[PDB]
Amino acid sequence: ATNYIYTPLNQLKGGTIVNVYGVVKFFKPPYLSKGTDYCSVVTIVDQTNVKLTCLLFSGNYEALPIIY
DNA sequence: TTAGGGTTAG
Repeated sequence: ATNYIYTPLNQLKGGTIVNVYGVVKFFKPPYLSKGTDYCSVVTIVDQTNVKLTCLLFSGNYEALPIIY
C-alpha cells in the first residue's frame, strides 16, 4: 500500500530515496544546463523551517513538476 | 555529466 513517513528535511541524507513535503521558498524555471537536460532549481522548506535543495533535470519542461 | 539560488550594464 502507498506509504510516506514525512520527516524534517534535514534527515534526508545522501543516497536516500524519499517521500517529502514543503513550500517552495525559491525556484528557477526550467533552463538548459551544459548537459542535455533542462535543469530546474528548487529550494523547499517544511513546517519545521528546515530546508532542502532540489535539482530537477529533464530534456523539456512538461516532464518536470508544475510550479509557478 | 551538467548544476548545486542571489542581480546587468544590454
